[PDB]
Amino acid sequence: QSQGIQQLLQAEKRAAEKVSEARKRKNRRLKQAKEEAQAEIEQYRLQREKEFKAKE
Amino acid sequence: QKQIKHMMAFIEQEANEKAEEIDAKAEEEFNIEKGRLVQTQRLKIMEYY
Amino acid sequence: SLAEIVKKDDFVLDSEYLVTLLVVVPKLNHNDWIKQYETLAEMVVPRSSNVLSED
Repeated sequence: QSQGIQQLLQAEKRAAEKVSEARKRKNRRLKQAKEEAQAEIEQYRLQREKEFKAKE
Repeated sequence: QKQIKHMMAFIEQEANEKAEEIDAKAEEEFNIEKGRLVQTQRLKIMEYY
Repeated sequence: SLAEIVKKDDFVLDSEYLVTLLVVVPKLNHNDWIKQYETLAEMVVPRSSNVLSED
């Protein structure tokens, strides 16, 4: 077995973990896109609300 | 012997690059996602008023 | 058939980047394959041979 094989298997474990971090970062940041969109769409809603109140 | 360090560093560097690609592709999708969401909701708000 | 010769424990398996493989070599060329083990191709795992049968 010569032990270096076990170190390479640990480098596979770390390799999988590294790409898994990027998958986890993606899965978390997907909801930031919705939270940022929810902030923007309210501005248009408020603008049209104020414009409608001005017409009234 | 020395070569096992290189053999690890090689697959580790492939993992570094693969993670960095997924990290890039994530931001690229979020710019498309906001583009789908914000314009559709703005148009629904405009159609309501 | 190798089914009485080898078991799972004799191989690197269930991996992304390493594989264990089997080679048959003439008994007279045993030391020549030992000389070549470290050198015959790139990215071979150093100093990790194991004879599983002889004929």
